[PDB]
Amino acid sequence: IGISALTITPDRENVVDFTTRYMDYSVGVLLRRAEKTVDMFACLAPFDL
Amino acid sequence: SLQDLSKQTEIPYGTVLDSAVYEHVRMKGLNPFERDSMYSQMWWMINRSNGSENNVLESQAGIQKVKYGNYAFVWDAAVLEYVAINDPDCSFYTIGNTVADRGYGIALQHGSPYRDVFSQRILELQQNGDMDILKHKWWPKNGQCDLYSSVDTKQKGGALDIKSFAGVFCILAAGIVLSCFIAMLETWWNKRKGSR
Amino acid sequence: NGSENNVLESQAGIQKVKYGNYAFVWDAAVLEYVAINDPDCSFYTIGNTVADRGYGIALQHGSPYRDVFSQRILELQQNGDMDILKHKWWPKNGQCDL
Amino acid sequence: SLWACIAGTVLLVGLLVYLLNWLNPPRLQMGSMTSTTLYNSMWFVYGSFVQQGGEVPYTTLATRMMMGAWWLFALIVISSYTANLAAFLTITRIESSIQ
Amino acid sequence: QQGGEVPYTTLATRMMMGAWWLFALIVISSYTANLAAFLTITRIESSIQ
Repeated sequence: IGISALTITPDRENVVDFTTRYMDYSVGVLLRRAEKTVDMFACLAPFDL
Repeated sequence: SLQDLSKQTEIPYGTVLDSAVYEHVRMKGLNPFERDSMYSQMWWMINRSNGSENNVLESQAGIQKVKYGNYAFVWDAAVLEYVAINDPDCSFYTIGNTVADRGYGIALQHGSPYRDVFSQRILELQQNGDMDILKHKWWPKNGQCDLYSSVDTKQKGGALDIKSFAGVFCILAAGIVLSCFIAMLETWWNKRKGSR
Repeated sequence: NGSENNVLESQAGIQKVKYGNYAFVWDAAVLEYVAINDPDCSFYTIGNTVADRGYGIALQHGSPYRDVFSQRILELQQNGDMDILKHKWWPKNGQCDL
Repeated sequence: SLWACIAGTVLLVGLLVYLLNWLNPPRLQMGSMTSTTLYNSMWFVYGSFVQQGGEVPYTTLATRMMMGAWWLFALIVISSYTANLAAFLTITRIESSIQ
Repeated sequence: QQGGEVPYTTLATRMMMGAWWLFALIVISSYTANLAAFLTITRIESSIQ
């Protein structure tokens, strides 16, 4: 038996006989959240402190 | 979305060299008979300087280059989510496409006898829904922070409001305070000046 | 003669960047060290995924001890113990968003 | 709500000025149009805020400073109003790209 | 914005003057704001490439 994040691909189905899949494979992207833009002194910020 | 990632070019993105995802993008981008052209753009993000420019060598690198830097990383979504949930700052968030047909499955030797029994039982465990209870063990339903909201903007009409403006009201309140205290201290010292 | 826009030393290049209309090319590790240990964050630096090279110990050819230090370096790397001595000079939460 | 806060501010400021000038009146001519008549005091505290009203005669240091601060508050308010209007006008262009 | 001591004591006059003053101060703000936007539209977004 062999088991991991193993993905069914046709070129491998030529030498090993995968079972029915137990979950779908999905491509994703990682990002960093936008922090926060508002502060109490934004009306004074046009001049340096 | 990945479309909205692929349209812009002001944040660069890439993937680990010779990975399955790398060769899958290379395959998609070169095929002119492809229906969705997006990959043929993304490849020109990934191929830059013959593929030396935006690609990291090892899978730990990209996570840090993202967190400490101006980059994005393309990998297995079910892994990226498992990092994103467990970043202690909840500073990550992650997005991904509804790919299908390809999927995870147990391998077997050629002509092994087990194949039918397992293929039956995996289906029966999916129809029970047990494969969800045995899955919410690992990607839990919700944490302290939402999985995907990049910012809870609340601003939509662009107006100013009391909470954002009141820093100016503090200036007037300070003026009222100081001027009143000046009046009070003058009126008290009028007990002691000897002239008024 | 390869000499006019080139510079006598790495310090000469760094200073010609900070105090002049110039840019300087050097080991990206050193240039990020300069860029973060420059307290102004006045520099920034950029580079490439150069490959097939790395900083290493060299020994007498045929040394009987090469394998011991190679083993201990592989221990220090695969444990991550090297990461402490790297962070000692390149901390990840650096001052400057280069 | 912010329009309401702005509108309500002036009546407080004018009341405070009226009371302070009543309690410490100037050593000047009584009962003139510059004196502590309430409606004139409010009219001054309004007309100064819109820039229009011209100079305000009150001499006593506390209310003098108070009006100097009311002025320096107002000058920010106009700038904020103009700035955010210009922002709204520069923004409002894009949604026809819904496709 | 040339001010002056507008002489009137009556409520109706002062009300009318307040209305006119506020009208003027909104108008000048609108003019300046739209002129700002009109100039800010200056971009090479016009290029066809």
